[PDB]
Amino acid sequence: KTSFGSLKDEDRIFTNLYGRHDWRLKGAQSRGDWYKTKEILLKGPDWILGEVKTSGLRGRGGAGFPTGLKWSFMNKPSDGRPKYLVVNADEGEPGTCKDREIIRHDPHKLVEGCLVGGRAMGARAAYIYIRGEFYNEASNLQVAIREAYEAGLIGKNACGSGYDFDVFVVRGAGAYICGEETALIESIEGKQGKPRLKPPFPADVGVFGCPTTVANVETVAVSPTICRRGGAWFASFGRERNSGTKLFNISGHVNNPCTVEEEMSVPLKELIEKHAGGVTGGWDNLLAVIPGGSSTPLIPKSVCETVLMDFDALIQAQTGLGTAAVIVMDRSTDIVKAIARLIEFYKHESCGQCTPCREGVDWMNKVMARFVRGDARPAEIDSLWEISKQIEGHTICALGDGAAWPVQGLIRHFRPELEERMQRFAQQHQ
Amino acid sequence: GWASTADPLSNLVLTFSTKEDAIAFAEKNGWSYDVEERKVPKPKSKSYGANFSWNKRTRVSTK
Amino acid sequence: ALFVHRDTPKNNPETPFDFTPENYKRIEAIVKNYPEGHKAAAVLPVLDLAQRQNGWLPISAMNKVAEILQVPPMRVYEVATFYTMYNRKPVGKYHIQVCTTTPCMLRNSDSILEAIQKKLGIKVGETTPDKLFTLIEVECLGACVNAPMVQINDNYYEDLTPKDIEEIIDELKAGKIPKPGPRSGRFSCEPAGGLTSLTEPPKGPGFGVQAGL
Ligand SMILES: NC(=O)C1=CN([C@@H]2O[C@H](COP(=O)(O)OP(=O)(O)OC[C@H]3O[C@@H](n4cnc5c(N)ncnc54)[C@H](O)[C@@H]3O)[C@@H](O)[C@H]2O)C=CC1
Ligand SMILES: Cc1cc2nc3c(=O)[nH]c(=O)nc-3n(C[C@H](O)[C@H](O)[C@H](O)COP(=O)(O)O)c2cc1C
Ligand code: SF4
Ligand code: FES
Repeated sequence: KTSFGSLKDEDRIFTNLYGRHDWRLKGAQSRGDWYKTKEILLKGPDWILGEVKTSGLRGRGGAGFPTGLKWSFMNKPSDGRPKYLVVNADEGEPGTCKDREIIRHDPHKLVEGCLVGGRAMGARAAYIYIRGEFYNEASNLQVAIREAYEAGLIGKNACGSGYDFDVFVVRGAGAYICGEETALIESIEGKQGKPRLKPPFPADVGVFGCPTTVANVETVAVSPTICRRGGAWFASFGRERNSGTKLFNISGHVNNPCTVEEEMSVPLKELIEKHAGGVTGGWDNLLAVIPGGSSTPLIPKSVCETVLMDFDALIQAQTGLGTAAVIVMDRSTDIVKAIARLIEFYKHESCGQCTPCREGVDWMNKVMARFVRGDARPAEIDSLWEISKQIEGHTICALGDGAAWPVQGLIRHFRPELEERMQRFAQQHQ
Repeated sequence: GWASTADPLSNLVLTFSTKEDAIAFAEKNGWSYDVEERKVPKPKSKSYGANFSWNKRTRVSTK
Repeated sequence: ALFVHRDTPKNNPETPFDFTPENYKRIEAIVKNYPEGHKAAAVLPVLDLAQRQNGWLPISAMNKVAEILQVPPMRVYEVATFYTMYNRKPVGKYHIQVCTTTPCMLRNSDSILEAIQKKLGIKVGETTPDKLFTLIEVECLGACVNAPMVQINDNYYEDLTPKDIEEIIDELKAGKIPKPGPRSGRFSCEPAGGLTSLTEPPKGPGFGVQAGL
C-alpha cells in the first residue's frame, strides 16, 4: 500500500466524536465500549503489552515515543510502593483541541483505557489531570466515572476480574507548563508546576515518589480498541513505524475548521481539501502551514504540496508531526506578527525555573517585537538565530525547544520578508 | 591617620608546593614554626531522586 | 499584576474567612482522594474551592488552607502566585476572558475584544464601575477550531461575532445565563458543510473482535 487516507467509518476508533449520540454509559455500551473487558483483564499484563507493541502505536502527546516500551518500563516487581497511571489531559498547546472532544463525548472510552492500561502495568489507581478551564468536561468525566463505579466496572473487583482499580480526576489551575509530564507530577503533589530533571525517569520516581507512567488521552482511549480488534488491524494503516489513525484539528484561515479522524499517512493537501473544505481563496492562496501546533516549525506552500502527515515524512521536512494540529495561514497574514504572538505566548507560559528559557525567551520576545515593527538590521536576524540555537538543548524541559523552533522555521523560510520589512522601516523612518 | 607599623615581616608571605618544603625552609632559617594540617572536604552522597522520596524526610517542600 | 503583597484594610490577615460545613465535607473528600503522608497534594483543589466560595483570594484563605492542611503558608503563597486561574484581587461577578493566541487571532478575535470594549466602556484589565464585568486577555483555551471564542466563568462561548458577543453581554446584564456553545450552525466541532465523517451508524458490540478473546 502506497497511498493512504480515505478512512472508512467502520475503522474509526473515536465514534461519537461530534457528540451526535449518547455520551453516557447506555449509549457507549451500544457502540462497543466496555465489551469483554474481563477477558482482557484476565489475559495478563504481558499479553496486553504485546498487543500494544505489535500494533506499533506511538505516543500521541507529540513526542512520538513508542508506547509498548514506555508502558513495559513499569512491568517490574513492586518494592512496597504503589504504581500509578497518570493521564495527561491538559492540552495547552494552541491549535490542539482533540482531547477536549475525547473527554466531552467519549468519557467511558477513556475510563476503559485507564483500566486496561493500569492492568497492563499493575497500577493501583489512575489520576486524570484535566485542564482547569475544562470545567464542564471534567464534570462530564466525573458523571461517567460515577456511572462506571455504580455499574461495577471499576473499583473493588473491577469488571468481575478480581483486580482493584480506582480512577481519580484532578483539575488544574491554568498553566501550560503543567502539561509536561514531570511538571504535571509536581502539580499533582501540590507544588508549583515546574518540571523535574531526568534521570530519575517517572517509571522509577514519579507521583509521590511512586512508580508512575504518564500517558496522553488519545493514546489511552485507543488501547481497549487495540486489545479488542487486534494489533495487526491497527498496524494495517499508515506506513512503517507510523501505524494507525490520528485525530487532526484543522484551524486558521480555512473554510471549515474542524476536528476529524484520519489515517496516519494522509497527504496534507488531500486532508485540507477533503475534510476542511479547502483554505480561503483556493489552494493558490496558501502561504504557510504549521503542522503540529505552536511547538513545530512552519512550512511554506511549496512543501505542503507533496508532504505526508506522519512522523517520518514531517521530520524529513525539517518540522514535526507534533499534536497533529494544522494551523493554516493564507497570503493575507502577517507571518512575523503570528510568530511574534506565538513567542509572546511562550513567554507568558514559561515556568522560569531554568536560566536559558527564563531569560532567552523574553529576549526573543523583545527581538521579534522589534522585528514586527521593523526596527532592526539583518545582523540582528543572525543574532536571533544564534540565540535560538543557544536556548535549544540547554534547558530542563522541552518548552525551550518549543520556543526556539518556530523562530528558526520563520527565519529559514521567510528571511527575505523580514529583510524587506526592516529596510522599508529604515527608508521610511529616516 | 594612616596605619603605621615597625614590623618588616608584616607582608612576608611565602608559597611552597608541599608541607615538607615549608618545614625545611623554616627550619633552615631558624624560625620557630607551627604547622596546621590541610583540611579537605569529605565526599558526599548526592542524589536528585532523594528530593521526591516516598517515605523519607528528605522531600523538598518546593523547588 | 504585582507578585508582592501589601497590607490594606480590604486585604489583611485579619480579614474574616472560613469555610462552610458543606465545604468542610468537600475538603474531607478531597483529602481522602490522596495517600496518607501526602496531604499537601490537596493544596490546589482546596484553594480552588476557597476561591469558588469567596470569588477571590485575600490573604485569609491562603492562611486557612495552610492551617487545615498543616503546610507552611509560603507554599500556599507560591501555589496561588504561580497559577493564573487564582484571583488575588476582587474581580467582578462575570469574568470575561478573551483568547488572543494566533489560531484565534487569525479568525479576528481583536474585533470581538474591541466589541466588548465599546459595549462595556472599559479596556483590558479593568473592571466596570458597577462591579459586574471584568475584561482580560488570555492564552489558548483549547477551542481553536471554534475560534474566535471567549470564556465567561465556567462557560465557553465559541464561534462568536461582534453581534453575538454583544448579545451575550446584553443577556448577561439582564441576569439570564446563555447557552455555553458555538453560536454558528454547527453544534460542537463538526464541519459547517455537513458531516464529512462519522456519517454511518456505529457498528456496535462484538464488531471486529479478534479470535481467542
Ligand atoms: N501535546 C502537547 O500539548 C504538546 C506536545 N509537545 C511535544 O512533546 C514533546 C516533548 O515532550 P517530552 O515528553 O518532554 O519529550 P520526550 O523526548 O522526552 O519523551 C517522551 C516520553 O518518553 C519517555 N522516555 C524517553 N526516553 C526514555 C528513556 N530512555 N527511558 C525512559 N523513559 C524515556 C519520557 O519519560 C517521556 O514520558 C515534543 O515532541 C513536543 O513537540 C510540546 C508541547 C505541547
Ligand atoms: C511544555 C510541554 C507541554 C506539554 N503539554 C502536553 C499536553 O498538554 N498534553 C499531552 O498529552 N502532552 C503534553 N506534553 C508532552 C508530555 O511531556 C508527554 O510526552 C505526554 O504527556 C505523554 O506522552 P505520550 O503521548 O507518549 O503518552 C507537553 C510537553 C511539554 C514540554
Ligand atoms: S525550559 Fe522554561 S518552562 Fe521548561 S523548565 Fe526551563 S524555565 Fe521551565
Ligand atoms: S488559540 Fe484560542 S482557544 Fe486555542
